[PDB]
Amino acid sequence: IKKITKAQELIATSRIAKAQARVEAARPYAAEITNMLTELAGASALDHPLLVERKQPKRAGVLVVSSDRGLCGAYNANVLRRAEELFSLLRDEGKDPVLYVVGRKALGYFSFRQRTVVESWTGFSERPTYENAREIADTLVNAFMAGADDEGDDAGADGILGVDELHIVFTEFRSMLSQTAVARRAAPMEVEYVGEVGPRTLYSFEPDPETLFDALLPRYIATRVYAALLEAAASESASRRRAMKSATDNA
Amino acid sequence: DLNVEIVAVERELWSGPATFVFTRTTAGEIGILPRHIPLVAQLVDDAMVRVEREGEDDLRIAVDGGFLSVTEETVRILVENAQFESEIDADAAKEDAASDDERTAAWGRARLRALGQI
Amino acid sequence: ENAEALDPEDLEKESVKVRKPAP
Amino acid sequence: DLDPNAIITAGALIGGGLIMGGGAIGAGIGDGIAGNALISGIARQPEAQGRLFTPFFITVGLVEAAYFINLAFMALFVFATPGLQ
Amino acid sequence: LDPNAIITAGALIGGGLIMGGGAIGAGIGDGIAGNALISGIARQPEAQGRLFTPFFITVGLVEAAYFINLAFMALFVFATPGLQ
Amino acid sequence: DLDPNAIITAGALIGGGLIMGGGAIGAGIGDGIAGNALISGIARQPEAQGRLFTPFFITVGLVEAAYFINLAFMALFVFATPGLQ
Amino acid sequence: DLDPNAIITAGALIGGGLIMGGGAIGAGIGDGIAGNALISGIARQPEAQGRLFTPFFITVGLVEAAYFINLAFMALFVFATPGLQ
Amino acid sequence: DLDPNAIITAGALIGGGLIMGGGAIGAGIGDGIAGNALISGIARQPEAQGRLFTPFFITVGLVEAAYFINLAFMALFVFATPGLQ
Amino acid sequence: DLDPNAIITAGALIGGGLIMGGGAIGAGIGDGIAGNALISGIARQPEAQGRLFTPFFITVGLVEAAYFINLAFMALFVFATPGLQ
Amino acid sequence: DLDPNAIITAGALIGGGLIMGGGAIGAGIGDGIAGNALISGIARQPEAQGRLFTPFFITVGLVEAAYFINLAFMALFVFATPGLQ
Amino acid sequence: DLDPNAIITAGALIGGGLIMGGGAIGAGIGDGIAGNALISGIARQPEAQGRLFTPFFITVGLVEAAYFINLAFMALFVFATPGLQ
Amino acid sequence: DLDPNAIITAGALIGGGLIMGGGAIGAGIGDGIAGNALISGIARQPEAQGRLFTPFFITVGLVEAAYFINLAFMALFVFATPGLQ
Repeated sequence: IKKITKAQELIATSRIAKAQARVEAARPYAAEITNMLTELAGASALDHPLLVERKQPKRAGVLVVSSDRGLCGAYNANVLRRAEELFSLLRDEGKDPVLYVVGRKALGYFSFRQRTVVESWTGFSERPTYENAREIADTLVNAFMAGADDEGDDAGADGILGVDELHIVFTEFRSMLSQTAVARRAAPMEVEYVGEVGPRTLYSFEPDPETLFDALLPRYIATRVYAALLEAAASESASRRRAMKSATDNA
Repeated sequence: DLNVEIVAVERELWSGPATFVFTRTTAGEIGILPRHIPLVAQLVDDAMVRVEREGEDDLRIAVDGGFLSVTEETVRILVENAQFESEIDADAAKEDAASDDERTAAWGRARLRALGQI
Repeated sequence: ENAEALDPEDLEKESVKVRKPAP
Repeated sequence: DLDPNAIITAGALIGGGLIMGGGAIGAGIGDGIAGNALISGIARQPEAQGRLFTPFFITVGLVEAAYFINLAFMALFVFATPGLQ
Repeated sequence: LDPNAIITAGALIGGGLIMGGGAIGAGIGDGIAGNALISGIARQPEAQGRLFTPFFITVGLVEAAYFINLAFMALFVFATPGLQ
Repeated sequence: DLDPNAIITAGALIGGGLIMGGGAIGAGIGDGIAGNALISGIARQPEAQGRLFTPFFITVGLVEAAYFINLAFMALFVFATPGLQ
Repeated sequence: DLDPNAIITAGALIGGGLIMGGGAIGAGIGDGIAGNALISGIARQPEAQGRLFTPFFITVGLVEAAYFINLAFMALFVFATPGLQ
Repeated sequence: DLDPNAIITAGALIGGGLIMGGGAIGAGIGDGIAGNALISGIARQPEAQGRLFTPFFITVGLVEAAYFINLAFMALFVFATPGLQ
Repeated sequence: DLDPNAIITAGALIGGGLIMGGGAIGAGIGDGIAGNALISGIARQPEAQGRLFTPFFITVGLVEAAYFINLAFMALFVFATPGLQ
Repeated sequence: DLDPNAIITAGALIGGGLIMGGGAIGAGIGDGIAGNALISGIARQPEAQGRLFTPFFITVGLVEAAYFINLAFMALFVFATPGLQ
Repeated sequence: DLDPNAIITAGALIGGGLIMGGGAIGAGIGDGIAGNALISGIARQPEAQGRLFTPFFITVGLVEAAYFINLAFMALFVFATPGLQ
Repeated sequence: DLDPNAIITAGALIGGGLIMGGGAIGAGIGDGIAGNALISGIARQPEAQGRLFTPFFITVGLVEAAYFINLAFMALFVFATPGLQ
């Protein structure tokens, strides 16, 4: 037991190194796509359905990112407590949570709570790839779009009952010592008008800014979901390292 | 000379000087020389990027989910995925091309275009 | 379980920066 | 006194000159515009050329038709002048 | 000077003007409409089927004017008004 | 002995020819331009088609009017020539 | 020994024909261009329907103006011919 | 013997017709192009509705200028014909 | 007994009318095109207005120049007729 | 008693001048438009140059034809005048 | 009887008027188009101005030449008239 | 009874004026369009400037040629008039 926990601690240290490397590798593309999105938003009309809040919100998708392995000490517990807080806030605002899950631990938790999970993805929590994030973001965005024509409890012309909001509840890797579960509204996105300062030479948009913005917003959402998954993987590795250190101390 | 940077979602793939950059945006085929005007475009689904350098064979990259950003100093291709010509496998590209899934067929066509089989 | 509601301030919202004057 | 045929022939020649001048203006400019479309399309889409020549030679057809129709009537003006005495 | 000769020369010049203007309009309008059609087909290979409807509408107008001129050009030369 | 009516009629025929030349040029080119806009718009997105015929038929209405008014006046020139004596 | 009024009327008819031909060309082509702008704008931005009419009506408002002004002067040329005698 | 004043007045009338034809063509087409620019700008950038009327009124201001200048000279050609006997 | 000066004056008046017609067409259309560019530039980049007037004034400066040059010669055609007998 | 051949030759010369003027306008503007397409295509993608000459020249052909065809008839107007007595 | 030189001078004046009208149309429209290109380029890129004046001056140089040659030849038509006896 | 050579020369001068007017219009507008393409291409793709001169000079070559051909046939008309007696 003691030897196993010590070995797991060292392996978790190596995994933390790998996860931090992955986050750093992902950073440049995120920065560049954010810059392009800012340019297109400055050039295009800010009226995308992903960018406009639905009136009378009545459903909110929530993606809870958890781990597959339970050797992490309180990582899943903190994530699920934050998810419960977000559910309470959504109910207070009058919205029904529509639950999506990443990882088996949250699946078991919500199965015990007997809360229906619309869709779940498992098996990649430790080393998530961009394809998993793209699939998750595509499902979430499709659900968000399906909610445009929904009223009350009727799916409308879609035939699919969507959601009016998208939130992500994952563990943010603040540092090696601190990893805090956070809730982030992935959609609808708000517009933060920063002071203009760049404007001396115009960008050329092919074919036109509106279609470029239309195509790039879903990609931005997928990129942010991928970043959240990477942060969750790093946080899970850190918390597993801490849990194994504590177990070795106990043993 | 212009600085090309092919950057994938997961990692930065390639970076370096180049004399010419050819690709296929949604508007149409585009060629970029050093002092091209600032530009933002979306690459076609089966886009291929050719990077002609100085004293070296031009790179041929199959690109999946591409965007192009030309700036006064740098030309950047943001790709969901990309494969250099050497890394591509001809038989798999042929098989994937013209499959039921549109994205798989586009990826196969991009790999074939990079190989030169077009 | 009647869990405490998350503070709306604590919730972080994704935003799209625009280098434009405020409307 | 002037021969009526002379005045009629001068009028016919001027009329046919107008026929052909207008026809040439229209043909040249319309063909240039259609060719501009074709050249731009081929530049942006090299593999589209084969199909692009279908709507092109349709347009050119129309653009040509008028011209040659005018030409025909020009031949009617000068070679077999209507109303010639 | 026979008045009929003067009237016929004037009619021929007028018909020349009519048909020259008609040809200019027809050629340039057909060229512009065909430019639109060719560019649309180039961008959208499948749109051809849906594009030939407005195209032939546009032509249907442009060409019509030309032939309307053809209706009157003949009137000028073959049945000259006020020929006396 | 030149007839005043002959000179006036030749002038009227030339004037009506000018009127129709100008009207046909304007109508043809305006229709071509409006139709180019319509075709490009419909190519951009089919659903706009139904609505796009509203402005288009306005433009044609403005253009065709300029044509047909001219036509009317050309009749006045050729059939009931003002100042014919 | 021609009748001066005959020559004056022929010149006036030719001048009025030129006036109306130029007016028709300008009106048709300007209306076509303005309608192209309007049609494209409505195609891309359907919500622009109400917004685009006011500039359009200004544009056409100028274009037609010239046309009609020309038309007015054509009448002066044809009916109340200056210098008639 | 033709009356010399008749010939001069006919020439002046044709000259005025040419002046008006050219002025109308230029004014109509220039106004159409400027209004096309204005409509397109108001379409892409609705916020510019009031900001594009300064350049626009400049463009039109130039265009109309020529037209009206032509008109003035045409008024000289027909009402006070230079070179009259 | 045709007056040589009368025929020369009619020819001069027609030529001056042609000069004005061409000058007005060129000035109007060129100014319209330059103003289209200026309006599009201002709409696309609000804060460029100032700089955009440096090239615009050049373009107009060229276009108008031709117009006014024509004007001069038209005066030379109508007020001091070359070759007048 | 004016020579009939003199009037016929003058009319033929005017008609040929109209033919060549219209042909020159059409050819110049159409070639300008085609070359504009070629230059824009090369600017967008320089290496496309080689493949853009085939359509370009085709277009040029379809344009030049009109002009040159007109030229031929102009010769037939002024060298072997139809209807000459 | 009448002086032939008067007829030749009237024809020369009409021809010079045509020459200058065509030259002015070409100059104005071509300069407007080139200036439109220049203004759009500067609007997109302020620093581009420095270099955009190089091709622009070439384009203008090619257009102005076409204009000025006409002027020169017009001076030949009206001042030293060929065919004048 | 005017001299036939006088009428022939007047017609030749009018035809040459028409030829030069058409040639000037075509050359000016075609050169302007090609230069607009060149300026826009140099603005967009400054490093390709040299490569853009090869097509441009071709386009100009195809335009100016026609113009000078017109020139060649105008001089003829006014210096060796076909059919002159």
